[PDB]
Amino acid sequence: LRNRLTDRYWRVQEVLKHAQHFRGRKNRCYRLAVRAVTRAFVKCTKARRLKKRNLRTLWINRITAASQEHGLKYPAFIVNLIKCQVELNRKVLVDLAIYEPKTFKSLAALAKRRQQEGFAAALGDGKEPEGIFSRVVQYH
Amino acid sequence: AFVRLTLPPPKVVDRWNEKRALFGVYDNIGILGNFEKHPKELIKGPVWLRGWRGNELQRCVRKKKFVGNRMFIEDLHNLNKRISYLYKHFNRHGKYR
Amino acid sequence: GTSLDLLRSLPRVSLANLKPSPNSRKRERRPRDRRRGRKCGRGHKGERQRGTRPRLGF
Amino acid sequence: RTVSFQAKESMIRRLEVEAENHYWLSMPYMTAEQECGHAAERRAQAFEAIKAAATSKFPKHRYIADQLDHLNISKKWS
Amino acid sequence: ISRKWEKKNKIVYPPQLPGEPRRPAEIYHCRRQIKYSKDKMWYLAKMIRGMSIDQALAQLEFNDKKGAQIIKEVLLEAQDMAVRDHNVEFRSNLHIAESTSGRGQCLKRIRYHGRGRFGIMEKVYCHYFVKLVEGPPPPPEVPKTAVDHAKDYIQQLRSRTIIHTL
Amino acid sequence: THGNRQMTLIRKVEGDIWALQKDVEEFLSPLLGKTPITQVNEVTGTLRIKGYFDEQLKAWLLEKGF
Amino acid sequence: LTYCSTRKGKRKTVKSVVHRFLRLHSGLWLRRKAGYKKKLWKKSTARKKRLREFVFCSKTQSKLLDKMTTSFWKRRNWYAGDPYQMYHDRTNLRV
RNA sequence: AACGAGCUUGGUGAUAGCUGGUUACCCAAAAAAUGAAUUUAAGUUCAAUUUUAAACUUGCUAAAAAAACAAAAUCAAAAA
RNA sequence: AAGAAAUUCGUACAUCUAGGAGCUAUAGAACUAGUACCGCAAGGGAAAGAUGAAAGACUAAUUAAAAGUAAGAACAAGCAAAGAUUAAACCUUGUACCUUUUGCAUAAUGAACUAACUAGAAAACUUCUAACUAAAAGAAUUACAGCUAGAAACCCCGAAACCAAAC
Ligand SMILES: [Mg+2]
Ligand SMILES: [Mg+2]
Ligand SMILES: [Mg+2]
Ligand SMILES: [Mg+2]
Ligand SMILES: [Mg+2]
Ligand SMILES: [Mg+2]
Ligand SMILES: [Mg+2]
Ligand SMILES: [Mg+2]
Ligand SMILES: [Mg+2]
Ligand SMILES: [Mg+2]
Ligand SMILES: [Mg+2]
Ligand SMILES: [Mg+2]
Ligand SMILES: [Mg+2]
Ligand SMILES: [Mg+2]
Ligand SMILES: [Mg+2]
Ligand SMILES: [Mg+2]
Repeated sequence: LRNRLTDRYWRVQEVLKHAQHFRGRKNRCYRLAVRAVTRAFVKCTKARRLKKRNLRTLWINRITAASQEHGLKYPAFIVNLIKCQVELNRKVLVDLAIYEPKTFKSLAALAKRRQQEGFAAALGDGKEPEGIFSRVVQYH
Repeated sequence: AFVRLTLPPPKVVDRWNEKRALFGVYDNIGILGNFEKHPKELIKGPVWLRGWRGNELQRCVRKKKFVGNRMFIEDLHNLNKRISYLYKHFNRHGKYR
Repeated sequence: GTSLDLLRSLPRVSLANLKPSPNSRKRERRPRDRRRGRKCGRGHKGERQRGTRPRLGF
Repeated sequence: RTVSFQAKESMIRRLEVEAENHYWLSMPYMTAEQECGHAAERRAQAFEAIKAAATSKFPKHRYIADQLDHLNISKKWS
Repeated sequence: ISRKWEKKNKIVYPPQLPGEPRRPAEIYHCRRQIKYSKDKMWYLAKMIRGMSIDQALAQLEFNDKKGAQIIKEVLLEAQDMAVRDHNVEFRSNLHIAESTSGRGQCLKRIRYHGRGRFGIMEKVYCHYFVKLVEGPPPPPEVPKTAVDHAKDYIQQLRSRTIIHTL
Repeated sequence: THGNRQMTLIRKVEGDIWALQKDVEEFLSPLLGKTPITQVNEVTGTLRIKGYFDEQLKAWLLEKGF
Repeated sequence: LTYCSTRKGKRKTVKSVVHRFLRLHSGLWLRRKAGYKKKLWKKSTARKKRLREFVFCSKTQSKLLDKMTTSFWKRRNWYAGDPYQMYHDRTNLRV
């Protein structure tokens, strides 16, 4: 036995420290703990991407609740704000509804009015003056 | 795994004992001595591998030539069996032909 | 020349400072790791993996 | 099967784009003969660069400085 | 083998100051090699947990198991040393804080079967541990009342926060 | 080397090896039509050139009188 | 073949190669044509002429024949009056 | 206690084109598994593929007419 | 596959009664022993020990340290975890591992768990690094830039059989 590995104690502890919060023999038996830890790491990596998608669904759900209190569907509210050159994202809109109820109501009226202007422009045909809020500022 | 619960006793090495101090002296006996002696003649070891090197099969066959006739019965039986095993490995087995 | 002047500045040459010429030694590879382990470069089960392919010229 | 409404529309939109692709490819600025030779000089120069790189391989210089700098590993405060 | 239960009796604290509650006494005792299974001894050790010395000795005297007699003798020696060596005033003023069983060193033998076969037999042994603490047994458990259950429920509702937002 | 790479070597150089490189490039450049590819080894004091130019270099060195 | 012999520990030459081929010092090998003495009566005059020639070997055959012979068969030989004196070298070869 | 041929030691690390196994990390590239011979088809050798290094110069897509075919595979000018 | 001789060379450490980039209780001898035990016989053939200067000082200590248990049974829902969360469980996402198969498995082999042990080895040719160079090598060899030296390589376990001599 000329040369023998003298570090096996610390190589074992690297795996087992990640398994202390498991239940069963998975938290103390190396041949079992090693299989469980790698499955956990794979799940951890795939859940970094899925987290971002989940939060967007939460934002859209809460926005629909806030708009419907004022009689608006989600597609109408979001689309018309864009046509008014408002570039607030969904994450910040949720903050206003929860924490700034009066400001959110003001935005609700603005989106509704722009929708009405579009309806009038559609039904009326020919050359007619454009809506007050339907004027687009230009950049160069 | 289980590890020592105490430190082993210290090892103290004298780097200036006679063997260490004079290592290498007379390695140039030939060039500085008019070539009366070759440096290989300064080597101490088994009779059959002084100033010579080879693979395991070559070492086994060389040992038999030098001291084969002065060996014990059982030692010689094992040496002969080792030769035949090495012969079949080196001449019939391996990745490369 | 100028090279010998450099020695004067540098620390003493000793048995703790030796170095070989660069690229004079290659690395020898053992079959322990995943790249060079497992099947160890011999392929799938057969005569050649086991080590008993016929002789040269056959 | 029954083809869904989405699938029918999405295909139509892609058809319309390809129709315009056909139109813009029908009005060549230069005829075939006028094209001949108009870019010969640039093309020839390009290969010369490629050939030069291919035939430029050679070992690298070696310096006394690299070898002697190893001795600084034993520098100290005296 | 480890023998730490024995040494627990030799701890010495510094003298208590006048303005401090009187520290109760503690006694540790065990019997080491016993020809009895530890699984069986567990049921006996479990029963006397939390009881006073007199109530424990009363229940043991009318149990039919072989382990009951061995536990009783260990209890009697613990009581004797408590008064004699650990400055306990009244014999009756004691209760069982801890009692448990442990595995001992065992022996391997052969058990015969019917076709020249055999099996491995174990002759099993066990330990017994106790700790005696001076004072009346601590009061028992009282289940949660209906009012107590509700108060927890409102506390849970009050702890809520708005999740994943500013 | 490799059975197809031809080279010429000047070996026992003392002093400034880099000065010799500049002279060789000037001397050989008009013949080739391009600057020759060279390697300088400072440790061994040798100069290596791509292609066979032994005869010209031998005559060139004699003129300088080494 | 024998990579390591018992008595000397060396490689051995395959003597059936030495009896059939000739090696030129550059690395080429020469041979005859199989059947050049068999049933000549049934062979055309052009066929028989092709058989009489000495022929070279391919790259893969040359590689195999080199492994099966030792270095002694690859040295320089200075035979007075050699009839192969002019074929031991190559000229004007870019390769 | 196990005889279509006893048991033990040695020859013996018998032989096995068949079954199972073959222990640190990182970077890079990569297959088809078509043709030929073989007591050969559970295996091997050669071509073909892939690959590392080196020398130096044209390649890939496209490709008019004019052929050869019979009434889309060859072939590859000039250009891009 | 096997394989000479003729003919050349060599007094060698030479008290080195000495040495180790050899092993340290699953290693090194099978060995504390050819004993205990097994077989009618030839024959096969193990396991393990640990205080201190003093026990004519009561046998010493040291270690959250393996699996296994105890202290302390359990609480709708699911490869047992991950994103999370004020909050252990509730909500969402997710068809155990190795080998082998057609790059596919809810197919089929193998694994009760812990500790130790347990499997790629050679220099003909090539490439890289140096010495000297029409010559290189410390005798015998190679040479139309060669020659000398260094570094770089090719596994483990498993039959039914056959032969010799004992019992
Ligand atoms: Mg998305
Ligand atoms: Mg190796
Ligand atoms: Mg049992
Ligand atoms: Mg085998
Ligand atoms: Mg095919
Ligand atoms: Mg046949
Ligand atoms: Mg086969
Ligand atoms: Mg062309
Ligand atoms: Mg002789
Ligand atoms: Mg032993
Ligand atoms: Mg033993
Ligand atoms: Mg434990
Ligand atoms: Mg669940
Ligand atoms: Mg089956
Ligand atoms: Mg199983
Ligand atoms: Mg292990």
